[PDB]
Amino acid sequence: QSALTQPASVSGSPGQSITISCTGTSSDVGSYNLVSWYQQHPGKAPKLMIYEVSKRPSGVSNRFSGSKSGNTASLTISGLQAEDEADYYCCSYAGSSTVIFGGGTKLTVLGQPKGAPSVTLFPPEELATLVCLISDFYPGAVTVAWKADSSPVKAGVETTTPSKQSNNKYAASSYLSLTQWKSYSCQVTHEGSTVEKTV
Amino acid sequence: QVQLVQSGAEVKKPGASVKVSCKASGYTFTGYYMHWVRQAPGQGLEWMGWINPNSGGTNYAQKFQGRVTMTRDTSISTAYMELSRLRSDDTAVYYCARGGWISLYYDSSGYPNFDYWGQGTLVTVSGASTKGPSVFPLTAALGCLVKDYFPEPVTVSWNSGALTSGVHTFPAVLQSSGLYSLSSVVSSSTQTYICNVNHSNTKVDKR
Repeated sequence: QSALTQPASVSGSPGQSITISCTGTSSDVGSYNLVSWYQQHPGKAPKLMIYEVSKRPSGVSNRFSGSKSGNTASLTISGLQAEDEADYYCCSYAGSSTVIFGGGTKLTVLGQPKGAPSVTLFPPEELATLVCLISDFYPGAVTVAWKADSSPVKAGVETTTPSKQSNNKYAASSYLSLTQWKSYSCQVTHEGSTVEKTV
Repeated sequence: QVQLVQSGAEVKKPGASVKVSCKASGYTFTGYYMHWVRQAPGQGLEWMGWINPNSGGTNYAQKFQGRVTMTRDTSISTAYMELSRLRSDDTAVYYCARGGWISLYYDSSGYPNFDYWGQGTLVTVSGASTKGPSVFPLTAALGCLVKDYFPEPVTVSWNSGALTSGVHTFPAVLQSSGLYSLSSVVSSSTQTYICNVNHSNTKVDKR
């Protein structure tokens, strides 16, 4: 019941080829050719795009192919289109008559250059809640890490899903609710790059 | 043509139960495994288990073992999923999906090949009751922080509607308590800024 490991986000320009990885263990992905890929547009049910590692259901565009090497399966999308923008899930037989999904990958087809995130960290009558405000980022995926001084904190954290601003960029917020407050840092990483704010 | 049609959205309190139906048509119901997959808002797909509609045999994911029951009624080609002792994090869209062809001689229950899906059934689990928000103050950056309110939505303005440029009101976060929190943000100045907030019959004003 440990999900398959997928990239949180992947981005590409129209006409390019993109590859989404799905890493499992030798006891599922790598013991079987029972790996499937699903495309999900917001508000709709997932759709089978690839099954048995590399086979295509009829109706599915030939721009979608699949491959597997070791414990890692890969979905490749060629000649990227705007509509290919969606969430993608790998899925494998997990042994013992069970099924396991990957964590999911957001595919973004760039209609604008990747930008920012701008991070505003507020340390705030209430004297405890630390507030990490994230805005104007594209593509719309970020992960948030909190630090007390130079040591991690993962407890008491609530983060929003990214939401779309009018300028087709994204906004999000992460909350750190505390008692201990008497420096702190909010670390947001976007497209492998980390943006850091300290108070 | 294969159709999977699920029951309508459900609203429940913690501790209660929900039972979602999945009516199959366009194929022989007893010939294929039926799977259940759920998806919490903004989160990933999560396999729950399968049922053999021909035999009534089930398996369930470890995580739901003890809480979930999958049943079927072959006379009306309908499968059921009942989740008990609901918690706030059971809030999700629940999907039924047709899996592999049922064979004696091969166990195809674990084939992750879901060719047809139900439209999904939202069930929202919340024990929270109506509560008014608390409002707190946060190139120069400014804003106010509004903690622990319920339910959606709230309308926030600054200087009673006078300011719009550079103004940003963030979407609420849903906490594990069942409560929402957001922030709205917009030195040079010789200025009074008030964020005017409307909800609980709540109207507050804050610099």
